[PDB]
Amino acid sequence: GSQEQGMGMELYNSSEVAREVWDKADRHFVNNYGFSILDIVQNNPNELTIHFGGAKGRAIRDN
Amino acid sequence: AAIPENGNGLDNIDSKSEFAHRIMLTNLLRLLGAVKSKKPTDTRPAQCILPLSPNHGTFGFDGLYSESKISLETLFNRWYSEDWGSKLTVCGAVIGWTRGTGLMSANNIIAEGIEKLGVRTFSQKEMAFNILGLLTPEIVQLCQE
Repeated sequence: GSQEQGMGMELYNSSEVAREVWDKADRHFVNNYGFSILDIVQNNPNELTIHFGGAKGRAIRDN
Repeated sequence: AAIPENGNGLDNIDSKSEFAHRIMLTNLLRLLGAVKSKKPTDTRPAQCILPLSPNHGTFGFDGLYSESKISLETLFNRWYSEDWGSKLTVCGAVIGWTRGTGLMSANNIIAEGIEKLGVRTFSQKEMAFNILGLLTPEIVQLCQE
């Protein structure tokens, strides 16, 4: 219902533990699905292209 | 990118030969490294089609051309040994006898004699077709592997 751009970023910048949570999630998303949830939340792009090249990219494609 | 250097042996490795070596090897590797440094993702590698030569000093009097071309072959090993395997993928095309090009324009007349032994000489269109064959999805995946 509420997914405004930049939500949780004040906590992200202020607290180390929130940074850890967001960093773990972003790393997993980048490695297994090919996008950065932090980028999505901070910038809110209209379109996002995922590339499946390479071994990691092919693993993402199989995911 | 090559500049034409000719008549330069070991005793005449001149400013032209040094500049040519920069273009063909040093700034080539710098271009590849710059592309790597500016690549943000590990899932979209760039296939570097390296114009390797089969004649490493076989003809001589070519300045540092053979040095540059054989130095380009280290990228095959450095793909494994460095942290840019997922960013760049090496596809070394050992280009053969190409007709009409400056490097062998003086040997077009002997191209037929070369071919008479059951050997193939290539026109520019044929070479382009062959090198574009290295950009097929299958060879792209193979380079990525």
